[PDB]
Amino acid sequence: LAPSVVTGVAQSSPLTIVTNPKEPRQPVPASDGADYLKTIPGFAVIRNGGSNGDPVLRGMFGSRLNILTNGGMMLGACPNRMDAPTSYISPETYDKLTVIKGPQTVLWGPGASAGTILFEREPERFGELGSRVNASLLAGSNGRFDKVLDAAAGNRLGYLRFTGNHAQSDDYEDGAGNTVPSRWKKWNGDVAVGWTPDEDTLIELTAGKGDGEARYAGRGMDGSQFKRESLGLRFVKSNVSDVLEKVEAQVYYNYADAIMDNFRLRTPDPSSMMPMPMASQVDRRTLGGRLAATWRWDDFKLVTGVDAMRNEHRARGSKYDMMTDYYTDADQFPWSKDAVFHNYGAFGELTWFAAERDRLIGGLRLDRASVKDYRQTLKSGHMGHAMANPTANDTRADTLPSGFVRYEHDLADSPTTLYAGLGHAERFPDYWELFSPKRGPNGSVNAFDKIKPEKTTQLDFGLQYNGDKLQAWASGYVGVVQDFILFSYREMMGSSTQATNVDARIMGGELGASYQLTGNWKTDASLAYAWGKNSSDDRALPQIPPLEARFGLTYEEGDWSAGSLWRVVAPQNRIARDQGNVVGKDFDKSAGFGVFSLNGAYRVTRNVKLSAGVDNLFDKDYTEHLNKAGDAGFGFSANETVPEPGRTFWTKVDFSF
Ligand SMILES: [Cu+2]
Repeated sequence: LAPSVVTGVAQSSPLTIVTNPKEPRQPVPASDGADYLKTIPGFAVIRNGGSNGDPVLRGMFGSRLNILTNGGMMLGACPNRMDAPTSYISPETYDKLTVIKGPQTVLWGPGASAGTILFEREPERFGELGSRVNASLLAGSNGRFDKVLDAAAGNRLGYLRFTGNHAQSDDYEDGAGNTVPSRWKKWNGDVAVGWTPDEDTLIELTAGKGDGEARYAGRGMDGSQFKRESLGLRFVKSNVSDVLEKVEAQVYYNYADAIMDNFRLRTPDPSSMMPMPMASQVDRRTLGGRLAATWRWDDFKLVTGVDAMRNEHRARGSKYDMMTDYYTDADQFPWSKDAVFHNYGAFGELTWFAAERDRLIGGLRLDRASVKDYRQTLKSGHMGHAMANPTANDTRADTLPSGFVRYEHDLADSPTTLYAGLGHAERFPDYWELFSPKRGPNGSVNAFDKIKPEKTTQLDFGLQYNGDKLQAWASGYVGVVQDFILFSYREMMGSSTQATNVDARIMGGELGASYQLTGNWKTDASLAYAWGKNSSDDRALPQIPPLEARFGLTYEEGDWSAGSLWRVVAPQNRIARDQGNVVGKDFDKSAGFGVFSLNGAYRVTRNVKLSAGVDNLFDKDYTEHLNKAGDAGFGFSANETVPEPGRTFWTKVDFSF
């Protein structure tokens, strides 16, 4: 019951991880959902700068992970992804983080070929009048301050709750003492009044605001705003009937409003392109909903339901007077909408509790996806001159069925669990894969017209051991991807992208173990590996993270613990130069490295606990393979992968009344 700083999370269920995001973590994470995922084998991150990095599971990027917030989808607005759905997540304000790896549920949304990611606040629960409160201040290296506060009130009949937070940091320094252009600033706020007449009933109303900024070393333009709004409603009922157990119906509305410029967080680099002040305001509106009933009756259980979603994108950008010098910011011009996405689907997950020692799970879902191209001109003539968009007001759709079957079995003698499982998944294309690139497949009108859905057929096997003193888990995967969406780069003349559809093989795994040595000594270990190949070009896939290992040693006695952790990462030699995705590209083979860190935590009293840690003790100078290239407007020669941070100190008090 001693405290602890989190250095890793073992696999709880098969293919499932469940962590508490309110616990302190060793490589101390930004106010950002991608960072609270680094602590789970299988997860790399594209560094942009301070925060707001693009998550990556088993080498797969972007929408292939289905990243949810209270069951609802929080989508970004920028066409280059400086606001991935993680950028609007501050995980501290959430109670639970589940991750389902591989395409092994149909319950939570469409076309999660790579994996599923859940951020949940669990409903408040009282009994008599009451009031909880938790708070955490956090301070460390480089002007880093994080406040966070969660607070309830209510009784048997209802409740009210306010989570919020505020975080920020200044430009950090790398291992060679450079100042990396990468501050940030963030705040969130969320009310949640909930009504609970019988103990078999619940409604919940959720309003939220949020905003933030982020300097980006990797790009020629900074986030000076990622405003958010969010309203939503959740309805659930317990035991309608001897068979019908739950009825879950809910709605969400998530609006993302994101200004992005080159003058409010930096001076415009006159040297090359964009020597002009330029803003670009963009927004993204999301409405969607979900309805599911559950039926436990026999050695059997079944979740069937439908859901649907619609989202809308609009953009508008400054113009500069090249000759009189009268900048006119982008808000004085009309919101110019450009894309609309629709989805409707119906799903089912049937579970068979054969024996104690055998389970069977099989899920199916059918989806109907649609998108309309609302852009009338396209900025892509000569010097980007206005051209007639040959897909103006067009609209395509598709009905895309996914499914899976998983077989878990518990060995007779020892606490071991084996599991194999097959799954097939189809994903309609992204905003950024349809609209962002400047060229579609090789002989086409644009990308919207020709890019094809992505079909992934993946095999997921693995095992679990829950010993008295030894815990160990293994998850592996081998699978193939049809019409994998892929980006290609080439040198007003910046760099131009071509999205194509290629055929690709993939395979990898993760594995981990922890051993309880003495009652005070604990050692833990975790390994993570990914492999991917472009089958239709006899070449490796781009942007795959190289082999990675982490070794943990901790000591604890009743009231406190301390620990140290070892991260060693192999070099990536399989690259795909000038091929990547909408945020980034493979260019150069990466260098292995290792980085050591130290943590400790100390429980003062029932209500207050204390931890602190040191990050990258020996101040290693290193950069990670996935990280972007640096602007060269901050001093970045050629394709300089944006460096990691150096040695770093942080401390954090966790209050809990
Ligand atoms: Cu942007």
